[PDB]
Amino acid sequence: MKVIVVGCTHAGTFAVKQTIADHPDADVTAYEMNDNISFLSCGIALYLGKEIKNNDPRGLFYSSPEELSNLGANVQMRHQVTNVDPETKTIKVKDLITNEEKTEAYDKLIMTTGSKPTVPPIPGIDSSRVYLCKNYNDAKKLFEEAPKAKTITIIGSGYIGAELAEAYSNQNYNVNLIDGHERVLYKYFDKEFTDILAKDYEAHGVNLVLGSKVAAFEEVDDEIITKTLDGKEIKSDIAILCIGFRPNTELLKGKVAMLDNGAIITDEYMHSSNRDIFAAGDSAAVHYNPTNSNAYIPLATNAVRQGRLVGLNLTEDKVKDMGTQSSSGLKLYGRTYVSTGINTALAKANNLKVSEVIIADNYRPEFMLSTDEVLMSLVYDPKTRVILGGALSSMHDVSQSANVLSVCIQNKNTIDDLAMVDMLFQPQFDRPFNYLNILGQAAQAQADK
Amino acid sequence: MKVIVVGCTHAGTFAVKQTIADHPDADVTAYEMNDNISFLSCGIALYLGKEIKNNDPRGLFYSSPEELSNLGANVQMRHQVTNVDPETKTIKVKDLITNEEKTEAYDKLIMTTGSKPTVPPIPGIDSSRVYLCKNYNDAKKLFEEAPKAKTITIIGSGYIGAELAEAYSNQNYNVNLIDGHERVLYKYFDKEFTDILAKDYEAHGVNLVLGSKVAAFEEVDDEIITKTLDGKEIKSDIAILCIGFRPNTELLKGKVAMLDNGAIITDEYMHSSNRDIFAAGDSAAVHYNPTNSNAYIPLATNAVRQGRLVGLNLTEDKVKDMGTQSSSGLKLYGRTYVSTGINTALAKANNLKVSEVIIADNYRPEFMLSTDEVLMSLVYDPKTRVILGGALSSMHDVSQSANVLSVCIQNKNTIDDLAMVDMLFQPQFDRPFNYLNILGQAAQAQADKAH
Ligand SMILES: Cc1cc2nc3c(=O)[nH]c(=O)nc-3n(C[C@H](O)[C@H](O)[C@H](O)COP(=O)(O)OP(=O)(O)OC[C@H]3O[C@@H](n4cnc5c(N)ncnc54)[C@H](O)[C@@H]3O)c2cc1C
Ligand SMILES: Cc1cc2nc3c(=O)[nH]c(=O)nc-3n(C[C@H](O)[C@H](O)[C@H](O)COP(=O)(O)OP(=O)(O)OC[C@H]3O[C@@H](n4cnc5c(N)ncnc54)[C@H](O)[C@@H]3O)c2cc1C
Ligand SMILES: Nc1ncnc2c1ncn2[C@@H]1O[C@H](COP(=O)(O)OP(=O)(O)O)[C@@H](O)[C@H]1O
Ligand SMILES: Nc1ncnc2c1ncn2[C@@H]1O[C@H](COP(=O)(O)OP(=O)(O)O)[C@@H](O)[C@H]1O
Repeated sequence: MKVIVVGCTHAGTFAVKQTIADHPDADVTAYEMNDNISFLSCGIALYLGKEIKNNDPRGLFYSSPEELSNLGANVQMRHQVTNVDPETKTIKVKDLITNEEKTEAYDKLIMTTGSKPTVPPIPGIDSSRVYLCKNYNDAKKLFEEAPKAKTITIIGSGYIGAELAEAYSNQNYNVNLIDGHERVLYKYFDKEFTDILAKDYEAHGVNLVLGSKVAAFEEVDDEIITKTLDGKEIKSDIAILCIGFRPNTELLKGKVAMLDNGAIITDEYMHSSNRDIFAAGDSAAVHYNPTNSNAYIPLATNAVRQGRLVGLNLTEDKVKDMGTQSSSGLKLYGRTYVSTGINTALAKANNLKVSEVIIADNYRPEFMLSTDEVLMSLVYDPKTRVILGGALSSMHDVSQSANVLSVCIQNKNTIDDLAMVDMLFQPQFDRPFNYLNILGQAAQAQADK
Repeated sequence: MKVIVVGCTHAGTFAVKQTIADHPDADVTAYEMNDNISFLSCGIALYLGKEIKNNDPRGLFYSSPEELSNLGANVQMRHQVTNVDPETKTIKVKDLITNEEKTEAYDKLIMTTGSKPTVPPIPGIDSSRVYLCKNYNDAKKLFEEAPKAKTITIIGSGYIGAELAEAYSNQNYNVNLIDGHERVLYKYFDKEFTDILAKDYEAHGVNLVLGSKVAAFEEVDDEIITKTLDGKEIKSDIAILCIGFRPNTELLKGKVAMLDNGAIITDEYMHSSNRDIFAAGDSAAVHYNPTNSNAYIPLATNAVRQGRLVGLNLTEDKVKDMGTQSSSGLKLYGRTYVSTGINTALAKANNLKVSEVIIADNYRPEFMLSTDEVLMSLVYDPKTRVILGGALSSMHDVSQSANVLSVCIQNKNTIDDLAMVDMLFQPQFDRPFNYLNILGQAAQAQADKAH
């Protein structure tokens, strides 16, 4: 059977490998419009920060055309799919070097076209001093342009802009970080967490320009100035846009069911509204467990799992999607910040009524020769007491705790469950009750009044 | 109503505090045979290893007679409960300073009498150069007296013995570690984990004397010679016995339902077979989730949980025990070793049929400036694919991953759930799939091939 995979980074690479693994009757073709596949975008900030082995971006690839071709896939780089017609099971594809366009049939189509960076329709985006940050070629451009810059402006303080700002400030660039929200990582963490980060930014010489969106760029002399709606004008050698992503799904607009942003809605086996077209990764919606609904959560975690499920379910509905909790994290200036599920910002934006407790405790006993404060939040349903989300931050790497809370959320466990569930004690690791147990107990006490 | 707590370390302290917080009409008396309460025995190896603040063991106490008295408890230290008579609801109590005995009534009795050290009738075990290691007074004695020794022998390589060998090996004593098993931590971790620990012991000068039990001790001059069955004679200045514990439960032998070893069987609200006598901690059996049955898992985690449940359930059946998974861990020479649930050694002892996979992966990508291998095992039920246990070890602190597996066991999650459940990705922490996901995927691959 003929299987065509459109796009080959995280989701497409996994879909190809799992398909070939489980269906030796599959003749697979991958179309990718870039001149590369299988590049780890999630390593870009460490690469630009000069914090990967030998500063060598070859180590950020987890596959290659030769590897996939030896599995037996027909890998066609610099090829752009320009049409999909679900009713006839055909696509049109353009060779980008020769401009030659061909229509071809498929038995199954896998839409792993991901997302593109959001580029706001404002003056100056065409400047050679404005940089995107999504893919290998973007990364290479930034890494090569670094020696010619001493001042960088980063627009957008989501996960990517937060990491870049840290990465450039640790190399003694002058850094400006600009966002329309009044806090960094506004949608991602409570104020008690982002206040800590802001303090660290200012201690490392980062100029935080918060509360007004960028309205324009203007290239003048060997610099660009970034201009906010409220009148500020910020000069740098270069500027980097980090204001999010949108599903790359124009090919299927009006043809399969989608969220308002274009994310392809799928059943539990990764089929779109058309049975022979699968979607996975940043092209697709996820089943979000905390609100039992479809959501857009463009993370590599979802790309690899969705890609895997496409391969598993290619011919048969064999393995249901477990859904996801938006588990994510970062480490900035040595401090870990992790979260899973819902937070109070996202609850307010969606008119959900939730409860939350915020507590701080040393992760292990004070009699130890060292310990560190862990700041913790737990978000739960006031009526069912089911856990809906949580977040932790410490100088100690508490990241694996977000995975504990993710499993709680997956099983719809309550604050009462978390309060008492067995967790190991040894003073090198924790107090007799683990800090997650203590968090649950604090939520219980709040709920009981 | 009159509440009597017998024994006051982990379980008894939690029981007293929770009881008083939830039951203003409880009139609590606490009897403790020792001259101290509320000491953290789980801190002794760090104290003895000079790895706590100011090497001050007062920092290991989580309560005090003054604190419990201010809450309204009548704290009676150096008092031993010598009899419990359910038929009259009375106990007998000896004052250990004066030898006087008095009888009193109870409405509720809370048996938090814990465990006592196993001491077999091995000849010479009585010697003044043989030390126990259970409580504050044992620890204080070792802290005072070990510096006089050049060579320390540790008998028993379970959790305590292993910790003590590490602690003393880092202060440049000669250390012998003796055990009847062929591997350190035999009961607790697979060989793949314990081979690593053994070489670390050896590289820090610890002499491992494995495979033969101690048969006799002999005191000669100012030394003690420990003699194994196989003919080895191990000379040292002192010996420390770390060969386990048993329930301290003679007061109720023949009076309430127990396991063969004396552990008091309770219902989900911590009642013994006698409605007005509760049990919590090392005196009690746990509800062990992996086998869905009663077991003896003497850990602080169970003591604090069971003590809390006694206080919550003192007058009304309010909160059910969720049971436990035997989650435990050590950090030895900077390496984390953690476990939850069943292991293959334990299954093989109880005739349980399980499957297990063991894999090793770097915890985070190889392009990072550094990463560390994490060695991992997962035990699961071949018929239901349900997770029954797991273990991890790494130079990176992967301890909280054992708690992820604990929560999976709690919920009877399968290897297939573990393979795909959402866990975060950032290259500072892990690969796109977390090492635990990778573990579940390995278990899936094994289970699928074997049919
Ligand atoms: C800088 C950065 C840091 C990130 N950090 C993290 C992190 O730490 N953890 C985490 O979990 N996630 C992180 N993310 C998100 C994560 O990288 C994405 O969710 C993931 O890359 C999505 O993978 P994908 O395969 O769905 O899509 P994409 O990576 O978007 O790849 C889609 C591919 O499809 C190709 N394509 C598109 N249209 C066509 C067409 N018409 N014809 C042919 N080919 C086409 C594109 O060229 C591209 O190669 C980060 C993202 C970025 C940009
Ligand atoms: C050295 C060591 C290290 C350990 N490490 C860990 C670890 O890292 N993590 C973990 O989870 N667990 C660990 N444990 C186990 C943990 O300490 C025990 O599970 C816990 O102490 C048991 O608490 P308890 O209150 O049940 O009993 P116990 O601490 O044994 O206390 C019972 C009390 O009852 C008193 N008593 C007994 N009989 C009478 C009587 N008749 N009258 C009056 N008083 C009486 C005793 O004097 C004692 O004070 C360790 C144990 C030791 C000894
Ligand atoms: N025009 C703009 N000027 C400044 N900030 C903007 C602008 N447009 C969007 N943003 C900000 O960019 C961020 C969007 O990034 P986000 O998608 O949430 O994270 P990430 O890009 O790392 O996935 C938000 O904090 C938002 O306020
Ligand atoms: N006579 C003996 N000689 C040497 N080792 C012994 C002897 N008796 C018991 N042991 C060992 O003592 C160890 C006790 O450890 P265990 O009870 O399982 O953990 P813990 O440190 O909590 O006490 C066991 O490995 C057992 O082999």
